[PDB]
Amino acid sequence: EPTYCICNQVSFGEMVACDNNACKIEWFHFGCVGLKEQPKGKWYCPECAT
Amino acid sequence: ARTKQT
Ligand SMILES: [Zn+2]
Ligand SMILES: [Zn+2]
Repeated sequence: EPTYCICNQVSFGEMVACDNNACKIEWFHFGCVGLKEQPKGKWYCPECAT
Repeated sequence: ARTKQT
């Protein structure tokens, strides 16, 4: 049921969590935010780090 | 960064 990401879709595939603990979305599909692999260090979503 | 695989 829950939706995520900037695309407002259900979970699928590999997803990353915003490192802003105040993020209102938290989880993002890799493809939606241009990722190919897990970031090894910090990662902030396009809404938190515009 | 944290990730998950669904
Ligand atoms: Zn998405
Ligand atoms: Zn965020």
